[PDB]
Amino acid sequence: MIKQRTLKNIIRATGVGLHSGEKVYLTLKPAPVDTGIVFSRTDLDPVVEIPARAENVGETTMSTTLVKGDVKVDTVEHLLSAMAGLGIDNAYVELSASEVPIMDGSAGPFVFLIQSAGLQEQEAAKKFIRIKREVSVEEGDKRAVFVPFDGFKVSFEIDFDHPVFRGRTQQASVDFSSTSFVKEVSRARTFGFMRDIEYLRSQNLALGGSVENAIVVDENRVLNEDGLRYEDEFVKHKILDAIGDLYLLGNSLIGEFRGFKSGHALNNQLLRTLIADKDAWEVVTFEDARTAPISYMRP
Ligand SMILES: C[C@@](O)(C(F)F)[C@H](NC(=O)c1ccc(C#CC#CC2CC2)cc1)C(=O)NO
Ligand SMILES: [Zn+2]
Repeated sequence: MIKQRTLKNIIRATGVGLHSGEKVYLTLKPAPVDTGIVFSRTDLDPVVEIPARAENVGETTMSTTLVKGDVKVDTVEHLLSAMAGLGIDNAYVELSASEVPIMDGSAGPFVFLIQSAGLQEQEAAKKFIRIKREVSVEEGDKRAVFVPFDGFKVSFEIDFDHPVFRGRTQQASVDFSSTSFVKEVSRARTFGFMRDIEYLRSQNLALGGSVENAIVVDENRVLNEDGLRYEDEFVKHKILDAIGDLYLLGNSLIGEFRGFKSGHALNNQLLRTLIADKDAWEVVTFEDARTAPISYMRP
């Protein structure tokens, strides 16, 4: 039996918002069975809770944002990617400000803090969304597609005409029957281009960004003096983002995702189209883990 998982102990962390530049205190807490991931703005009275679900996604221009009325929770995809890769079904995410801390720009710090606290399996079947039919959305030259697949794999292809990508292709495929999310995906940092940052800051965006929490690229080079963690770190973060955006479905996926220059906006459009086309998916459990198409590491 593949059981639901929550946190064994609370996780506490402080950081800065990538776009707001605000200092934020973060607390992850255990949650009962079938709670899902629920964000909670504890700086407000009364506290405002936003379930990390596709129906609550607001603006998506920079990062994935959850909204409830006039209240927002910004930049959720990196923490949600850590949630998905670790198999965490239920948790409360308390924040003292509107944006999740960026940490080092990747999901690595979140993954380490969670695994240091430990996970707790719960006495209930883990629910999966199994893709039954192909579902694709396009807009312009961008495309995102779900494909039936007995497992979970993610492929992505970006097409930048930038010298930092000169040499090789900008494509990567990850199949978690062999790829380690922790070792090969979680540490890929977000990236920004120096030409955009001065404009972004003019619009009160990317205010917390620096070489401490992002790969900074000029017209030719990565400016971080210590370089990259992966040779293909850029596309690996696109895969990291997709895994986090996909977890807004509320359950782990049994299927294949393929992204072609897709972003947070098209990712959410794919989820909304999938959810609406109930012929294309179903909820499944596995009463015997030994016959499941996926497996999780020990809690
Ligand atoms: C990677 C992706 O482009 C992805 F969408 F492709 C997207 N990155 C961003 O938005 C983004 C990342 C970093 C900065 C920055 C800074 C700085 C600085 C100091 C030196 C002046 C700005 C924007 C993402 O990860 N969204 O979730
Ligand atoms: Zn990102």
